[PDB]
This record gives sequence, structure tokens and C-alpha cells, in this order.
Amino acid sequence: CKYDFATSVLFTEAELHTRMRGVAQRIADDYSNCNLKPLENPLVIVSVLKGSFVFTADMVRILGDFGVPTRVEFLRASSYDIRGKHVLVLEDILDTALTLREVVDSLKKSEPASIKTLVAIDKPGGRKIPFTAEYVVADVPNVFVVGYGLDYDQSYREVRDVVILKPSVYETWGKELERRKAA
Amino acid sequence: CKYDFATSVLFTEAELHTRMRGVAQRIADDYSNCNLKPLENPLVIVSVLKGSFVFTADMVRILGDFGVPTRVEFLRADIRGKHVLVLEDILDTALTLREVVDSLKKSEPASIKTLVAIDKPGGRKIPFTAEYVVADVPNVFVVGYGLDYDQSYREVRDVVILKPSVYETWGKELE
Ligand SMILES: Nc1nc2c(ncn2CCN(/C=C/P(=O)(O)O)CCOCP(=O)(O)O)c(=O)[nH]1
Ligand SMILES: Nc1nc2c(ncn2CCN(/C=C/P(=O)(O)O)CCOCP(=O)(O)O)c(=O)[nH]1
Ligand SMILES: [Mg+2]
Ligand SMILES: [Mg+2]
Ligand SMILES: [Mg+2]
Ligand SMILES: [Mg+2]
Repeated sequence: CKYDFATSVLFTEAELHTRMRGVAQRIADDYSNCNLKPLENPLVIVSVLKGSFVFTADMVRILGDFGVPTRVEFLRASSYDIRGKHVLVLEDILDTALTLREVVDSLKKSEPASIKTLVAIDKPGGRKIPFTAEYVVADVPNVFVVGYGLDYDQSYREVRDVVILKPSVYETWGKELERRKAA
Repeated sequence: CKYDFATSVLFTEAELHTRMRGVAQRIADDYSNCNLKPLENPLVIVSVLKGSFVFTADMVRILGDFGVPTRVEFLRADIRGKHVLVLEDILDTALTLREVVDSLKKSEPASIKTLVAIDKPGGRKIPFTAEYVVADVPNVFVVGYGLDYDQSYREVRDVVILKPSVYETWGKELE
């Protein structure tokens, strides 16, 4: 494997970008009837921190290529003026769906014109409640991944690819954390 | 010029990335003596929202290519004993970074330095020098690469000078 800390690369940066261009064309078509414009009427991108920052940076630039002007806002996942605006919530990963369920419900209170979700990685086998994202860049099985914004204990977000974390990484670290707690 | 809304393109995405690779090599060299490691001792990247999110996304990936492991925190415009690098898309009067740096310094990081995408050295209202600067801009209003005009145009891939008619008409529209 390309990375000492991973056992498999699931999606390279290039694969993700290719899939994101496909998604951006769908978004561009779906919102074509909305007369989106910079300043007057942008698509409001609501980015769920921390991990979504990389996906958000890449996706708004690709959305711009496809003619979809945006305005970004940032929400903190640890905590979990769109009235009359179209809103697209962006999450790095969707797993139990508990986070996005709450984020969407919260935003709905402010009466946006519409609200949809776009996720880079969907783990469809991880749900604790029924939830479907309108737009999904890639599906992964129930394995633990890092990269493209996704962390293990705040590290590895900067890895360019989505990779399966090698178990000795969290076994080693977990022991060190537990050793520090007893010392 | 490629963009309807811009008078000229100052720095293309490719030119910014080329400069960022140069800066990342200096950062890798400057922090080599710190024994940075994922989990145990990452370089703490403090990203000043909102506009720095694009620069931060690109820059942490480049730093990773150069062997500099990071963790990110976001500040809106657990660090004791850690090295901190503050990232800002643009530095002008320096009043934002002065306040950010001084507030972080109260948590006693091991060190604190600043990295900005765009420095406007002629805009200072207090003296301030960033340790790393990707590019310099003179007395012009730019958008793109995270930088906005009234929250739009952050998604433009290049740093561009906004056409005056854009903010003339919008300013008039905000009646
Ligand atoms: N790095 C990583 N994180 C994973 C994974 N699966 C769930 N998570 C936790 C993601 N979290 C829960 C999503 P859910 O739909 O279950 O509410 C959201 C992101 O966590 C907050 P942050 O972006 O790390 O600051 C994974 O495979 N890799
Ligand atoms: N888009 C754009 N913004 C500019 C420019 N010059 C100063 N600014 C103000 C940006 N900043 C002031 C930096 P200072 O050192 O003066 O404290 C703050 C950035 O604005 C906050 P946000 O990123 O837009 O949420 C410019 O040329 N283009
Ligand atoms: Mg997240
Ligand atoms: Mg996480
Ligand atoms: Mg900023
Ligand atoms: Mg601004």
C-alpha cells in the first residue's frame, strides 16, 4: 500500500474529483430552474466542520466550473440567514446519519427555500436511522477510513486519498492514550 | 480576461500551488528539528474562517506531501506546548492576525508562526510581518481562492481583481 498507516486505498484524489464532477453536473441541472446568481441568489453551502473543509473547498470550486455560484457557511459538528434561500449541506461522511438528521432539522426551522444534502462518503450500512442524502460522491462499506478531511483523533485529514486505517495505528495510539491516563 | 466579473487574473490556481510548494519546502525545513509526528506531535494549523478554508484545504495536503503532519482547528474572524501555524487567506491591516496570535499566545504554544496566501504589505495599520507569504498584492481589491465580495466569489479558482461595476451595481442594489 502507498501509505505505511493504511491497508487499502479506497478512493484516490483523482477518482473523487471525477465523481464530484459527475455530481456537480447533476446539481447544476437540478438547480438550473432556480436562477442562482452571485450576490443576489447564491446556493448556500453549509459545511459541517471539521472534516468537511477539504471536500467543501474542492466541491465549491467544481460547482463554480459548472456555473453554480455559492456562498459558504460553517457549522460545528461537535454542537450536534438562510430564510428563503436554497441550502445544500455538505458533510465529509454520512454513517449513522444522526449528525445530518439534526443539522437538517435545525436548518429547516429557518425556512430555507429548499434544503438538500451532499456527502463525499456515504456508509449506507452504518445507519441508526433511515436517511438518504440527495447527492453522494462515493459509497464505502462498514470500515474505518481516514483522508480527504476524515481524521483519526484529529490526524490524517490531510491525506489526499480515502484509505482504510491500519489497525496497529489505533491499537498503538489507544494504548498510549490509556498509558497516559494511568500516568 | 477569462471571467466576466474580473478585470484581470493576478494568480492562477496553478501559480498559487507552485508558490505553495515552495513555501511548504521552507516549512518542512524550518520544522525538521521539531520531530513532528501524527497523533503524538502534529503541527497545529489554526485556520481563520471564513475565507482561509480553501487555502487551508490545499495547503495541508501540500504540507503532507512534504512530510509535515498537521491537525486543523478553525477560528472565526489543547495547543499548550504544541507548535502552531496560523493560516489566513489575506493579511492587510494586520488587525485580525494580531488579535488571533495574541490570544493564542495566552495558551503558551511551543511556538506560533503565521502563513498567509495574500499579503497586502501597504495596508498595515500596525507593524506585522508574516513568517510565510505565498504572494503579495498591491492596493487592489481581489476575490477568489477563498476571498469574497459580500460572501460571493470565494469559489473562483484564481485570485482576481473584481470589476468595479460588480460592486458598484451591488452597492447601489443594497438600497
Ligand atoms: N475518520 C472517520 N470518521 C467516521 C467514520 N465513520 C463515521 N465517522 C464519524 C463521522 N461523524 C459522524 C457522522 P454520523 O452520520 O454517524 O452522525 C461526523 C464527522 O465527525 C466530526 P469531525 O469532522 O471529525 O470533526 C470513518 O470511517 N472514518
Ligand atoms: N475579499 C477581499 N478581502 C480583503 C481584501 N483586503 C482586505 N480584506 C479584508 C479581509 N480581512 C481583513 C484582514 P486584516 O489584516 O485587515 O485584519 C478579513 C477577512 O474577512 C473575513 P472573511 O474571510 O471574509 O470571513 C481584498 O483585497 N479582498
Ligand atoms: Mg464533519
Ligand atoms: Mg472525526
Ligand atoms: Mg479569512
Ligand atoms: Mg471577506
